[PDB]
Amino acid sequence: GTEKTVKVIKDGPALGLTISDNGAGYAFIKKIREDSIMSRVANVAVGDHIAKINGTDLNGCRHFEVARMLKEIPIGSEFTMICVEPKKSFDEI
Repeated sequence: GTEKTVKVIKDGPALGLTISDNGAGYAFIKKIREDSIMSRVANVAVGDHIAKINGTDLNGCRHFEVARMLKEIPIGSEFTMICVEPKKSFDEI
């Protein structure tokens, strides 16, 4: 899948993400709340898998572990997140 670097300022206590996992692989973004920090990030989308946060490998991690890592980031801090897009249909025209 297409790998993307997301660099974000956590300016308040909530990023706007809903994340889940299916019991294996990576946690993924299930929802991005309208008018949120993450809705304003140009290159993150519903369906993306969260591969790393701040260089930490999150392969195999449950959504509660990934969520804890995002929640713990102090307000006012920048953070980086590596997201991987799933392979879905498209058209070239």
